[PDB]
Amino acid sequence: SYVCNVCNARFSTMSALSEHLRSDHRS
Amino acid sequence: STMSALSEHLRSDHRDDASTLLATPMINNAIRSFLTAWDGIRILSPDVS
Amino acid sequence: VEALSTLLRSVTPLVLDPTVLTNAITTISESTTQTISPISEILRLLQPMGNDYAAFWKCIASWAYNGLVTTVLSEDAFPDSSQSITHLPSMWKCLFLTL
Amino acid sequence: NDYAAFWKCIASWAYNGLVTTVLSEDAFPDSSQSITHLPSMWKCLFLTL
Amino acid sequence: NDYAAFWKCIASWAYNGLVTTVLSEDAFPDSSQSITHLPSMWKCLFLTL
Amino acid sequence: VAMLCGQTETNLIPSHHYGKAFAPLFASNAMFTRNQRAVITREAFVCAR
Amino acid sequence: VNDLTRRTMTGVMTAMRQVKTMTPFYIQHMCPTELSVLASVTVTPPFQV
Amino acid sequence: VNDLTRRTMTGVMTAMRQVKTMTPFYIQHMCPTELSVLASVTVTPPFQV
Amino acid sequence: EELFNALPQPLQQLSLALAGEIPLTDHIFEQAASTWHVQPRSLTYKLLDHIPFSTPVVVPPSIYHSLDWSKCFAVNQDRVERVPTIDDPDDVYVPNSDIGPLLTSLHTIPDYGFLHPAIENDATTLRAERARCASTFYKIASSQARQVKLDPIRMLGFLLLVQARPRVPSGLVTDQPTRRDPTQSPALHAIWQVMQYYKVAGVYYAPALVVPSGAIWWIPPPGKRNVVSVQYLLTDLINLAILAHMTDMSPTLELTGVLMYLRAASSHSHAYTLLQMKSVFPALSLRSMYRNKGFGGKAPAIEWTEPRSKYKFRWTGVTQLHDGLRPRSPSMDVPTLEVLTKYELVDIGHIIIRERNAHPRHNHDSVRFVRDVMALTSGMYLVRQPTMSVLREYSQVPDIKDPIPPSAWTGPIGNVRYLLPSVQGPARHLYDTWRAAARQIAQDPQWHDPLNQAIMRAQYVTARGGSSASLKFALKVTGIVLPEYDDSKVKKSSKIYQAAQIARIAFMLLIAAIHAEVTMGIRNQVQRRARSIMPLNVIQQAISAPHTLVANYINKHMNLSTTSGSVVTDKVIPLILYASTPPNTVVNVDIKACDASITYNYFLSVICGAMHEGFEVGNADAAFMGVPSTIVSDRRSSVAPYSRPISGLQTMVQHLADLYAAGFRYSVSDAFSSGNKFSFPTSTFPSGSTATSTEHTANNSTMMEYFLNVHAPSHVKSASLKRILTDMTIQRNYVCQGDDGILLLPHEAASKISADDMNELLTCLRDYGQLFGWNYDIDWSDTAEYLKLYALMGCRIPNTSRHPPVGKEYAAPQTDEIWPSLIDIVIGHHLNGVTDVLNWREWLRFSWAFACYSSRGGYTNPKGQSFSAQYPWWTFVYLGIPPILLPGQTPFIHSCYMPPGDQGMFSILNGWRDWLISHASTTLPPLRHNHPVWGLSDVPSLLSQFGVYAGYHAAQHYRRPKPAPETASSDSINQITSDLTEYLFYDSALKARVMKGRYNWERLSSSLSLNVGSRVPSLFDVPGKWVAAGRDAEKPPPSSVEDMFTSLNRCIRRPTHSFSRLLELYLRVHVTLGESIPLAIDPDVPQVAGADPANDDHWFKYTCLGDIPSATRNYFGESLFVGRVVSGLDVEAVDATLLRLKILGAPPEAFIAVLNGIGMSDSEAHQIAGRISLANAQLVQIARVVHLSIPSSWMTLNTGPYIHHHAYDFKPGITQPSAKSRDKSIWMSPILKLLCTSYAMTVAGPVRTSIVTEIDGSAAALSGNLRVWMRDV
RNA sequence: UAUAUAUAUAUAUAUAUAUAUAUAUAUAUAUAUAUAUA
RNA sequence: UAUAUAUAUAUAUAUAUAUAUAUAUAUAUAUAUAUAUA
Ligand SMILES: [Zn+2]
Repeated sequence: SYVCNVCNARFSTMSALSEHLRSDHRS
Repeated sequence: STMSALSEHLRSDHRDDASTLLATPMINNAIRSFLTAWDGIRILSPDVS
Repeated sequence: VEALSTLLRSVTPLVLDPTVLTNAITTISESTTQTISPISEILRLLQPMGNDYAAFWKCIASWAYNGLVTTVLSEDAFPDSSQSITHLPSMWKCLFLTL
Repeated sequence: NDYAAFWKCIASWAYNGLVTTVLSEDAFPDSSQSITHLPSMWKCLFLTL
Repeated sequence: NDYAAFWKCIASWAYNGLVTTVLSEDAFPDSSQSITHLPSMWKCLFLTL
Repeated sequence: VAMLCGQTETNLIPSHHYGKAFAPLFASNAMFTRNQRAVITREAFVCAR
Repeated sequence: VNDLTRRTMTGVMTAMRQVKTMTPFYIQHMCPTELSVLASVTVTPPFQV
Repeated sequence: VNDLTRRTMTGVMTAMRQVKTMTPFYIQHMCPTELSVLASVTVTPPFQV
Repeated sequence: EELFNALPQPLQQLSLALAGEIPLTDHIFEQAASTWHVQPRSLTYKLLDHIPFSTPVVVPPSIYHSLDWSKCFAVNQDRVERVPTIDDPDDVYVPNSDIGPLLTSLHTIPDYGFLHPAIENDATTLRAERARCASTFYKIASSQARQVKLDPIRMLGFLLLVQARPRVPSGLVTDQPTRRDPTQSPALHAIWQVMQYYKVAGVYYAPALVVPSGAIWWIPPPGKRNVVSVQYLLTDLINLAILAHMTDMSPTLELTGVLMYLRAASSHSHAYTLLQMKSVFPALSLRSMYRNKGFGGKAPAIEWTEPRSKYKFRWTGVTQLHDGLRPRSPSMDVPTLEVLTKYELVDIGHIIIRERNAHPRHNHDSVRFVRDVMALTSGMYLVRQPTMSVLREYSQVPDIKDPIPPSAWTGPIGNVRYLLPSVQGPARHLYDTWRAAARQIAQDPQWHDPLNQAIMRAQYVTARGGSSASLKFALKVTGIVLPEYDDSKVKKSSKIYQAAQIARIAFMLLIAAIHAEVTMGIRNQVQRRARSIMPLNVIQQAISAPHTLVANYINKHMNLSTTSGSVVTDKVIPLILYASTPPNTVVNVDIKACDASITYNYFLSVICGAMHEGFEVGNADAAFMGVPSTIVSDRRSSVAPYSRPISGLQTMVQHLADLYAAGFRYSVSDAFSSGNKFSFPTSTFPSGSTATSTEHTANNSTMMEYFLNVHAPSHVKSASLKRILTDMTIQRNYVCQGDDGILLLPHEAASKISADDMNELLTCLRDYGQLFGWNYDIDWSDTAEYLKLYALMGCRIPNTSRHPPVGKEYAAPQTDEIWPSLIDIVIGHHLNGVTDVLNWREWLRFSWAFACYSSRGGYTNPKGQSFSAQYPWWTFVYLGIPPILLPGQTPFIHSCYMPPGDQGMFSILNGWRDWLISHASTTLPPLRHNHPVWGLSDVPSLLSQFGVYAGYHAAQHYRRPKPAPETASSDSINQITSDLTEYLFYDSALKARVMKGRYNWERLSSSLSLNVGSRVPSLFDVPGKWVAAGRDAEKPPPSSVEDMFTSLNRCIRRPTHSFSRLLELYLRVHVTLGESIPLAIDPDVPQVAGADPANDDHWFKYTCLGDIPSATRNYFGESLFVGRVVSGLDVEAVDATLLRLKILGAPPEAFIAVLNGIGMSDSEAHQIAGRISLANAQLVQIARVVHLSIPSSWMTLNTGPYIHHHAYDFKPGITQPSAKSRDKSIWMSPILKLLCTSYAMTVAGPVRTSIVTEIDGSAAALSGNLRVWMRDV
């Protein structure tokens, strides 16, 4: 299904993709 | 050998460069700023059940 | 708080309209030979985080439950302490805080 | 219209006992405005004249 | 062209103490309403007559 | 913005407006269920103690 | 601060002070009524200090 | 209001006050004659109060 | 993918280019285009062999059950009718028959066939019945197949080509690869199975082939037979397959659509079967979404400003959703399922319902699901025999439940009767309303202004027209010898032509001609019956003027025409969004057939009487538009009858009422049928264009107002309903346009009205409409349907099915167009895929494939030579299609919102600048002397090597041939001119004004030496524009075509290395992008279905800017100085010239001459000229002076504030001081801002702040050159 | 022949209870893969 | 080989949702019987 290009995490619903994408990827 | 391999290298290696010859790292950087603003939204407007 | 706020906003006869303020702002005459326009700055600052305008009712609702929860000014709205009064955007923020 | 209002006002005098001419409501400054709002000030001037 | 109400009232006169004609409850102006609301004012006039 | 951009209808009568607004909110026994629950809570608490 | 800008700043501030907003009146006279009524409606009564 | 604009506004108003219009004379001296004559021509005589 | 191996080498290369593997080049661009034009189309079907389908679809053999056509047609009263099979009188569409027996063989392609020459001859000469019936059947069947922008097989080839290889990922973190894949699409598998029937030796003969003259068919062998419905089924399948891929829907939904089409195709009358069960999909999904318990989510909070007439709305946050807000109306499942049981398709409903139940909460997924399912309805342009259409639509008369008694009228006034005061009811309301408006119109010196009179007369002339034959007959009948100008090669039926003939004649002589026949036309539709076009003649259009004028006043001065000012159509977007928000309850209404229900016996008689009475207040002797006052007999008093004069307006009414009472007399001459022209009258109102919307909107508003304020309170029962029904008025609760209308209820206090009361309310409205014969066709589903726009909970839903990828209307048996026009078709096609939010990456890929095929074409002389040409691909970039991958860049970095024209070029080059300069230095020797923008590295040679200049100039070349003049015809040209000028300049003052203005202008322009040859808009050229338009409407001769091809090729071959002067100067600016702007709204809240994190770029663009146009201080420049203008001239040209003059500092008399050149009197000219100032002008208003405009694609976004205070033309800490515009900034800054925002919109991803960083030359030098160019043009 | 009421049987829809299957979430155990440490 | 972390799969338990079957209740439709009216 939906997937994130940075960590290959896969999601059933787009809302889960959105919340993950916004929060999990940032001498 | 492929545009795919080149693109992955650009996203991964030159993740923070500012050379004008490259576009994609800047856009990704802008997206990161976009997300930070998104945090500012709900941080003062959460979601109730 | 959310329940009261939404319920409150349904019955009130008061309506909010940013337009009237903007007209009062933009009608100010100014010279075009200046490097900085205070008008543009305050207009840019005046627009909320989103086009939300909901915090007002949130403040009203909180009063009925001040024992449980307290509204507090958002920390990010404070002017940076390193700035000086001559830095106009910082000055405007200070004005909005005291209001 | 070659300013029909002017002649209309004059004609109304002959039959003032039957019909009266009034200033149109739309041709008023909005009560929400301040004196510094230039269009409002001009409107008020015209009404006075 | 029925005018049932008018004849009903006259007929009821002979049978008061058995049937009483009353003004329709919904014919009254709403209590919250104000005198400046013209449709309500007319209702009151007809109600009075 | 809310403080400075507050406006209402030209000729508002507050008593009338609130009269319409609050009408549906007092049509049922909703307020009384909490009273009944409070009583049962009282009895339950005492007996448990 | 160049006086031209300084003149502008006091001007725009003056404009804000002159806006005929409705909110201050509503806070003092009408908002308390709305709270007083709604206090009997919410599933949780008010809790103040 | 910036004085330059204020200087302009008083200027244009001054210009209007100085226009050598003919209308005021016509109202006082010539228009009544036209009315007096036409009053005998219209199918409906004047009706004044 | 073995399919990729199956493709020929050039197509494999093209697929690689489309996938983003390699930068596209002209070489492969030609090879692909050429080979497509030479190989037989059947090979595209042959490609399907290499797809291992795995979908559960079976094509029943029930399809091949051709019903005999002979029983589906008959002639009676000498007209070929349709004789419906079922008892339903509406089964008048194309049947399901085997066309085979009516075919001969072609000499060019022996396999396919066309109609027997014997049949058409006998039908023509002998008028033989069966010959005619066969001919009619063949014609319409061919026409139905022709309703496509091009051959469907080509589109299928496009889809396979793009889908042959996965696109390369970009570097963007949101670039999700496609989830859908082939071998899972039921549509393609269905196409495979059905096409298996059409192969004899593994050849896959196409069931039909479209040609410019229609479509041809293949002769079946003795065993087989081809049913015409199969061709239609293929088109629907192909269209669905394309749409499903672009919308990226689950295969399950596509499966349902396939079963949907198959069931329809199995039965007879494929069109009729589809038409019957049309609304099933929207009812199953859109009308019933959130009728459950687990409801919730976020929704827009929209507020309607106090001056509601202005239609101004404000976004003011978001609202949490909860169960108390869930929709109240009953679902639509029961009726739809009941209907589906008839066609035993209950499985489809069960599948849809079960899938729908997986979206209990409102979010992106829910609306995306709704968008996809609603995209399943058939996208075919249905067409039927025009004879049946006209016979079925105009055969209806309204049924009045309480007619006005005859005793309710006064004595006649010659033709009209006034309404007795004692009569009350809705009719009285209607009578008073029109009468009051007529009074206001009566005294109005706005008319009799010669300029305004010019506007009305000029408004009557267009390139199109009709009824000219009736006109010539009627006037010739009355002894009027009209002029002729045939040598001037212009169509007689053009409204221009007849207007020229009339110019000299005294108007009253023409009065007898108004009672003449009117021709008619038909325009097909996608989801309904075909529309009608009924163009009146110029005289009739002139007579009906009072009706229009009064209607306009009613609209503009009551409910502000309910948006019928149509200033920008987007004003309805926020309206429906607000109307669909949870706090509001909305009801969709529309007259069943307003055109067919307006009539004289009830409606028009009342209006005519009211207008005639309303005009009584006014000088009885006052001619209007050349119609003098006359004497009429008054018979109101039986004891004292007499005759009195009546003004010209009343005389117009006298005739107008006579015409309406007589009823319109149409004459049908359909070409698809055979030898069956006839005429019959009807009371149906013409309603052929927007000129009818005014009358229907006025009556619509009037009846609604009376219903709300009078009828409903007196009749309804629920006390609560009465309480809420009162305190409600149309000006803030109702809008409409023609038949369409929207009614929204006052906000029930934190609650919703009982459905019981709603049912009571809706029922009473139906009865109220039934009274005077209006079927109101209302519905209540908590959604917003207005002008074919759909909103759900404040989110807009693009109904993609109304824009089928393959379908296109064609109203004639012949396409009648030339090859280069296909390019414009492609451009328009692509934009819809942007307006509707599709998967922007895949849509772009498909678009380029379409462009490649269109890029090439040819032509042959009627007897002699052939001609050919094709464009370099860079043309389409200039036309507004983003490139996929430039050499040295990364694919998919350009957003679809990239502006067309020079702006798109500049933005592309600006981003591409540094790579080009550096690369040119390495590859090529330096140029011989320094360059303003470039160093010595000589990029222009590199651009020429890329063929950029070729494409850039090729797109500038015209694409329609030009007709040739002649000298004796020029005597007719002069005769045409003279008369057009005579018709235009009825009086003399206007002619004096224009002549003085022109004389002064050229004198000033030359003497002051501004320039010479400035084509300034002036009235003297308006007839010239009309003449050119009239001549252009004609089919061009072949010589013009040959000139086009030769000129185009020469323009392609000519080696040029420069853009336009403007673009050259624009390249001098350097623009950079900063961080993202603060967000407009919460990204969680959906605003447009499909503009979600999956479709990232749209999702970015909408989220950053916000959709609601909210120009609180900009007004988007709609305050043009010249509010009143004549047709033909362009306002956008006029203000551009005026501002250009003002910037050039021309003396005031220059403005006076220009203004006087378009009829403005000296006094108003001075008044207008004074208003011109650089201060009050808006950013776009001034920026347009150099043709910098806003792309249409942006019209749905709130770009105002961004352009105002987010495009820094001079940031102090960043800009080089050389770029400081200084005092000229008053008119320089808008230009820079427009350039900046154009570049920002070009790139993909979130919107960022745009900053000018440097101008290679000094800003002063840039301003100076611009002033020079402004002075030059 | 039609309408109304009652009883019986069949079908459809809704609610409650029980059983079976599927999907999602959480916890525990086992197996496989990847990374780190010994 | 052992330990830790992450991912996937299987099994078990708990919870939620959907579908199917059985039982009970209500409503609608159809059929049969009885009664009443026309
Ligand atoms: Zn991720």
